[PDB]
Amino acid sequence: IVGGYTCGANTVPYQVSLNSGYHFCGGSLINSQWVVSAAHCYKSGIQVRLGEDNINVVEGNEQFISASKSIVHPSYNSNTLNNDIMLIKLKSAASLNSRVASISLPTSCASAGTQCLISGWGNTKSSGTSYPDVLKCLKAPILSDSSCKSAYPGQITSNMFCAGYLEGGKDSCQGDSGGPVVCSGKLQGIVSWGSGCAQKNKPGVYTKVCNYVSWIKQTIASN
Ligand SMILES: *[O-]C1=C(C2=[C][C]=[C][C]=[C]2)[C]=[C][C]=C1C1=NC2=[C]C(C([N])=[N+])=C(Cl)[C]=C2[N]1
Ligand SMILES: [Ca+2]
Ligand SMILES: [Cl-]
Repeated sequence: IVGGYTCGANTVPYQVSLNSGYHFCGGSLINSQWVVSAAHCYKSGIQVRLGEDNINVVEGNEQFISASKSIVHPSYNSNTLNNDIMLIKLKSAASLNSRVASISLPTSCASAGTQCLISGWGNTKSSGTSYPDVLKCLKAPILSDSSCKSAYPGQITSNMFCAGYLEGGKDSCQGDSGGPVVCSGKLQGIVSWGSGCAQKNKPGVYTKVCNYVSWIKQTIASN
């Protein structure tokens, strides 16, 4: 997260770190046994780390659980990143409490101007790499479809939306991918891609979760 602030330990109880010996992507807990992340964060040997704040120190509240299976969306297109969503089932259910809680799936899509909270352990520099130890937060609004398409002509599908600041300076970045964009307490986006980080007129693009609720529910119900 570039230009964001320290969330404060466990104030984002649904945030998870996907770990394969280092933190590589974020995710969101949606029930005690499933996490939603982005398709391009897929890999084998994933350990989901819940209740984290400093990812380099065991401070207490952490729950480390192995993924039993990862389900990348069947129509995921690695070239366009269209349908960039993945569900991860945990080997055992997580013990939920105040520090580890799930976030709700939306019932409707959000409108432009909605203010949302984006978090993660991704890079904090737009020019260079500086990864933080604790979780960072950023409040950012959803942009209009016209501004998003004007910024990324030909690359935005109906399963994507832009959120951010066109002036640059504040944005999500590498390491944040797969994590949550929460608006009014509902998970509305998944950090997916963008041109650089915090560059002027190049906001972040997020997977539009409202378009996948039936798919998430049907898939969870059959697995
Ligand atoms: O997410 C990544 C990755 C990556 C993806 C999956 C596993 C390991 C690494 C590599 C390089 C860049 C990114 C990335 N940059 C970036 C920028 C923005 C942005 N400008 N807002 C967003 Cl939303 C998402 C990502 N991911
Ligand atoms: Ca820790
Ligand atoms: Cl277009």
